[PDB]
Amino acid sequence: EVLTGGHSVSAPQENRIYVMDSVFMHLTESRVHVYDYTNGKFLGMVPTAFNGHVQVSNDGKKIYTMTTYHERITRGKRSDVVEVWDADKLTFEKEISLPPKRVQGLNYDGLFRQTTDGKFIVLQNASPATSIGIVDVAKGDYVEDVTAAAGCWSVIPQPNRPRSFMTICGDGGLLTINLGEDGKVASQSRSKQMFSVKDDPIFIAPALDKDKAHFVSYYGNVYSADFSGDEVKVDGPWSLLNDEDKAKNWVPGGYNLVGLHRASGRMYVFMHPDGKEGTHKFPAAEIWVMDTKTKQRVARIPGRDALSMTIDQQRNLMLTLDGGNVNVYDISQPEPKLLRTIEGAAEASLQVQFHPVGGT
Amino acid sequence: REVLTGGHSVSAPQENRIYVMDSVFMHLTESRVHVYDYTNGKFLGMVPTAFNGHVQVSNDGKKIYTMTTYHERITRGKRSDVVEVWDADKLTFEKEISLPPKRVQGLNYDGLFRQTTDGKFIVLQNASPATSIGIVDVAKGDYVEDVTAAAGCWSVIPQPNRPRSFMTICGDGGLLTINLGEDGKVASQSRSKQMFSVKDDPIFIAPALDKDKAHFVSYYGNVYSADFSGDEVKVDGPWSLLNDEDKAKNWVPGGYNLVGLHRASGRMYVFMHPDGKEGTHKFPAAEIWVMDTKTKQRVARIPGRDALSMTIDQQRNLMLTLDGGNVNVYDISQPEPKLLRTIEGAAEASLQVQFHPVGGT
Amino acid sequence: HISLNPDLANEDEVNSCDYWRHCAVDGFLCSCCGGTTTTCPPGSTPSPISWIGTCHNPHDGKDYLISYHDCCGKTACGRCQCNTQTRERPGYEFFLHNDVNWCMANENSTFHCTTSVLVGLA
Amino acid sequence: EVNSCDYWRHCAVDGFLCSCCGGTTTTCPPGSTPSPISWIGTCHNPHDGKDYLISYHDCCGKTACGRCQCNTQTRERPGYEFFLHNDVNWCMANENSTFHCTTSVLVGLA
Ligand SMILES: *C(=O)Cc1ccccc1
Ligand SMILES: *C(=O)Cc1ccccc1
Repeated sequence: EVLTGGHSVSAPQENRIYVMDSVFMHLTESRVHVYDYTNGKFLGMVPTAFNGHVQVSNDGKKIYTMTTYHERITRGKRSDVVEVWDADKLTFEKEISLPPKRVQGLNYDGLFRQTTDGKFIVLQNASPATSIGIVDVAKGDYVEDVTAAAGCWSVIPQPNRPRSFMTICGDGGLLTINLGEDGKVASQSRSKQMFSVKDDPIFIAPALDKDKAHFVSYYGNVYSADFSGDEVKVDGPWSLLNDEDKAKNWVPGGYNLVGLHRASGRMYVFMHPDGKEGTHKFPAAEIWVMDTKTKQRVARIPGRDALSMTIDQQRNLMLTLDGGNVNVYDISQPEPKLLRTIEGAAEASLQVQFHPVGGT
Repeated sequence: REVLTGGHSVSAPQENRIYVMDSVFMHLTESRVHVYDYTNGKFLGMVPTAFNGHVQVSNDGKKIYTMTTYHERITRGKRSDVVEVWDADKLTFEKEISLPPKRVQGLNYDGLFRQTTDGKFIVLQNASPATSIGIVDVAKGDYVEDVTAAAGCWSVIPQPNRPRSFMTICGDGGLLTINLGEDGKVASQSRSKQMFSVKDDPIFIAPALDKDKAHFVSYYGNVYSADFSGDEVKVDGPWSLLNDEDKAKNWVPGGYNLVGLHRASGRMYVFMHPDGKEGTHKFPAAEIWVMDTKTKQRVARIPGRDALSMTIDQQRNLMLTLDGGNVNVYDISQPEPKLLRTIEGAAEASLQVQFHPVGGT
Repeated sequence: HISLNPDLANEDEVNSCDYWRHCAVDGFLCSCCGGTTTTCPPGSTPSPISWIGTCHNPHDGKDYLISYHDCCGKTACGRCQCNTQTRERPGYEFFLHNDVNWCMANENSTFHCTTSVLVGLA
Repeated sequence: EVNSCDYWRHCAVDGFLCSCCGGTTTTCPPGSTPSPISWIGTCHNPHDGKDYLISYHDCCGKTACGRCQCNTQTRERPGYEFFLHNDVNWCMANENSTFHCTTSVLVGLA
């Protein structure tokens, strides 16, 4: 026999999920674990150094990572980068230099995203002053720094426009940025106030539809942003809670804690009882399934102490993640059905993502 | 009210300190040294050591020496193998000494990263995979040159009775002695007669080291010795660790840094387990046996606490043992060791613990 | 007032995630890492910036501003990990937020441990 | 059965089985690089009762796989018999020496 390299991942792209393992206990050796969700098989991994972030290109061909190096790890010159990796060979292809202020923090989706057309990577900076950075994928270059987003946080792409995204700002409204084909800001707009920052703060994680986004609050309310037009229209609150729910102090909790099934308008939310100040990152006692049209709950199921989730629209799936284990659910009907659990997919992960199949 | 400050020294005095080399094999690029107070189990600090670090303390007790490998982008880019000099009390980085890109990458046996008795040279194992011994001039902050004469040999056993001499174990079953000049180059060398049969009775590399001799145990429970009191090294052995009852239950040694010598008494300490056969030479200790190397009899046996590695402090009459994660402290001032405490969770994956040197001149 | 002076208190109390001033810690307590509540372990560097929490002191009944400075430039301490979230808010209220690395502006941003510096009455 | 440390071919593995890491007994996981050098074990085949030479080439240049860790030592010897020895990183001569996982390549009859 002869040992060979150069091999591709053994399962088709449509089977693949990406578990971002922060390895917080040894955060300089964070990595992405690649799994087959259909059978739980480990397929490969991508090393991501100190506190890596990850996403897959919208066309499915590449994996993008974002990380920080230093010449001698704990001393020497800092290099913040985006890396482009081949999705099938899981090999490094190119490094894109960033200014030394890419966000270092837990793996919320909105810290490292891309435009709908896949031509620009859109990432959060903190120095600790905040701005949004734009990377031109074709050119392999950092091309724009959106300082207009100072005092805002996270990136919510608009799926109905090629190069537009929103961010949540300290005034309780949303700033929308429309990039030109060169990756520079072509226009921008600010919504009216959506939520009271002091009285009803929202979780940053969107339940994202094609032309609107919903957000849940620390106290179990829902706010919506409609971007069917150039100007974003905001509304809410409506409450996730009925009177019985309120009596037991049910509130949302988690990190990447919501999801939307676009075909039905069902929104999924991690919830727990006995809510009070300080419980907003508690593991799910339950997943609630909300009809966003009628603004009423339709189902509730055990939460399996999950903290983060993600949705695949075309196969009608939801993954949930408790830090170490990934649960696979069929959401083709209003009540989710648990298909399997992948044990030990990570040591410290708060983010899982499907390989894209929808193209650009 | 309050203000956060840095720049502080380690809270406990040097004589209280031990160094647990945590390989963190599950995340081997973030290996580190954990510094503990052995008198109370308090965590005192740490030194980061990147990929598969090795560690030792300077003989004079002032500095910590580490050895490690970096690459420009960790898993790609240019390789830099280095020795680093750290201040022992502030646990801060002071100096990087460049090595050729072939320092040994491997588990933390003492003999892979040592120093001459006079403290003037660091002496380390290279493998490219061709083996040589590397010499670092501490005063100059420089790599001297490969000791190529040690090709086909392994590990460094310093001679405590000479300022800049050491031995290594060779594939012929003998020992090569290297005597350095004041500049760190080889001044002279000599090769002993065969000490052990490589095929029939292989020895563990871990020495039980005295001032002018060293003992080694074998896979099958035999003991070999090398006397370097004289001009050249005189070898002898085997004698057996085992009596008939021992032999009947197939007791053999097992572990990594698995032996120690209490020099004042001549007592040798060794991890042992029953039901020995091919493949059990790294099994955790069922017991520790205490051997009188003059009478060649066992004088004590105690529970092993699944230990794999040990170290001895001659100055305080202590033995530490280590099972991979937990450190046991023993008083060895009498033939039977007495267990003082266990430090739980000192490491995730450590095969080497060391005292901060006290005295030793 | 021992409740305001952790160095005088029981080490086991101060090294607990339930200690009153640790009410918005996401990290390893520096007091379990060879430092104290207000000093970095040897060879780790204070962060000039921090998230801030408001914590209630049950001993004297008053509320205090706490600044959660990190110690930086050494790899993860790994001891006494806490994830407490009293009054913590998301990144659009950035200096109340603890899911970011407050070592982010240090000469070396590697996160070692986090502590709780008493600033004053809230 | 190939993912178990007790599988006969893994008789001197000190590392992570590549077959648990997105590879196989004889192929590296995607994006990890074979080592040109290795330690060798002699392992007993429980079917035909003969001993075989197994070459433990590593896969290198990615961080630790972390799955199916084994530490078996049949006929393993110390560093003075260097190519029988498994307490060293057999990725040591690769372009990137970071250890990912260990393969178990059948060479032939011992
Ligand atoms: C606080 O600074 C600890 C931390 C580090 C990195 C990410 C999140 C939190
Ligand atoms: C085999 O190469 C695994 C290994 C790596 C590093 C040190 C020891 C063993």
